[PDB]
Amino acid sequence: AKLEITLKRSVIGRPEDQRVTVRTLGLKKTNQTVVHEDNAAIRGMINKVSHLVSVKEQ
Amino acid sequence: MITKTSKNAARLKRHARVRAKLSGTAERPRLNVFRSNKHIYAQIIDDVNGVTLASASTLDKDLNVESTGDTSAATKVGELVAKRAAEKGISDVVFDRGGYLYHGRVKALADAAREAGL
Amino acid sequence: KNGRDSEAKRLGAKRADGQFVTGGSILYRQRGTKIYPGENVGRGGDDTLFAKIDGTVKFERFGRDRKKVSVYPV
RNA sequence: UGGGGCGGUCGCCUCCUAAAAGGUAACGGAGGCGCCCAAAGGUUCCCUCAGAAUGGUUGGAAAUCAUUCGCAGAGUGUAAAGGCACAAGGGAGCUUGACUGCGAGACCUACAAGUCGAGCAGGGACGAAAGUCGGGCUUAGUGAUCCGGUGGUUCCGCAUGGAAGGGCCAUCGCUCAACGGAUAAAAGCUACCCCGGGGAUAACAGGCUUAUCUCCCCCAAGAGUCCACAUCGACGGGGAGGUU
RNA sequence: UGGUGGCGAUAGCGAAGAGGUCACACCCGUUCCCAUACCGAACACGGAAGUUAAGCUCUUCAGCGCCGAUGGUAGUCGGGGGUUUCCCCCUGUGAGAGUAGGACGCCGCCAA
Repeated sequence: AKLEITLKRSVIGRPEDQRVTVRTLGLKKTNQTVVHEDNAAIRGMINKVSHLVSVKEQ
Repeated sequence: MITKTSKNAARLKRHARVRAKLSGTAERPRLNVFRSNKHIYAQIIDDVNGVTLASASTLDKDLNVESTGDTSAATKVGELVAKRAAEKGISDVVFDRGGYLYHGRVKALADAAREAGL
Repeated sequence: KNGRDSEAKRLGAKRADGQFVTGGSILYRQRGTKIYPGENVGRGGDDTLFAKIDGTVKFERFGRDRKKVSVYPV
């Protein structure tokens, strides 16, 4: 069940852990988009950084 | 009221003290005796699981004696338990004072069990 | 006054957890005996903990409340 | 303690600050140690309280036997204790605080420099099977290098044989206490002094703070024959303003 | 019915009632043996006079004690909002405490 994750806010001014999580998710520029397969690990990652991310289930 | 204190309680505390360092848990088991007014017991304890591989008391028939304990019957049952713990006796065993000074029946059955490997 | 009049620290606590150790590996550093040697390890002169065997470290309860042997390689 | 002087202070242990791993500063709070002695410390056995707590010649009225009860007061302390209840708290044997070494590991991450408790193996020991001989939870200090002494030397010794001299292994001796220890060395006086740099002491000059300091309310005991509030004002409260 | 064990008292600690028959022991002692530190009190040693009268097995009892929820709550995690001394809002978490209760144990081995 692929789902799309979009970076909606810049990372400038954020603590290091949130930046590392966002970078590990694959996002590198604002307004980027990427697809991943839905499981508990991805949901936890989204939960950590959710104010900088918009999730949509295609 | 002077009251009265149990005899067995001191025996249990003494047994605990002697059992702290004692193991007789693996292979070579522990042999404990139970001196009593009737007679004295003798049995094997192998820990980790807990079974009596071999045992021989005095009130188990197969020849007896008037005293059935005390001093001379201590040896008279000592050699008997020794052969019992020989035909089925494997390796050696560690003697448990049990809570009674060696001097006496303990020392007696011991030397008999010394022949039975200790 | 009290000025400084203090001492140096002794970095004393735990040093291994849930992992595989070797022979002798130090496991804890205590001043009294909050931890007792439950399985095949020893205690040094100044209340240290041993291994005596290369195995896997456990931390269990002493069975008696308010006490934790909490040592069991392999 | 500097506008400026007017002082303690350095090395080591234990506790708070320290934010439930570990580490964490300030002239931030509290206490100490430069040792021991000696009872020691091995071992095998034996234990049981302790503050109170039944009765009590006479002290201890009660070393007094007997009631009753917590693993309890005690555990060289030097030092609080901080952790430790056999936390090894109370009595009985010939050893004592040996000689070779050493696997790891913890620190350090500075390899540093120094530390720390290590199983295990070999020679020979006490007490008893098992310990332990590698003293008694963590301060004494192992302050190095460097000097001198005291012993051993399978070592070298200027052509040869010696010797004088040195090496190597154990050892005993500095408040080197500003304790990682300039060289055995060391008061001042100089608005008579001189050179190089520094942003400040100058003196808010301006800057911050408003402790203060000024000024004003809120409350009202009372006073005032009388009567709170004609004139006041205890008592508290809460503010302004920029002079000091 | 002893010996020998295991788990946090839900084991405890009591209270009551039963038996003592075994047993376990009291208990007669003290020949011998250990004594005793000092002192048949233990300590051994000797049997068994009398035993259960204890003790040994029960049987109950939460009287104590023990164990212990749900449920909130304090606190806190990440995002916010304001008079930003402090407060609020959302997101998770979640104590102590009390309490409903449970609970008078079980589990062995070798005897018998």
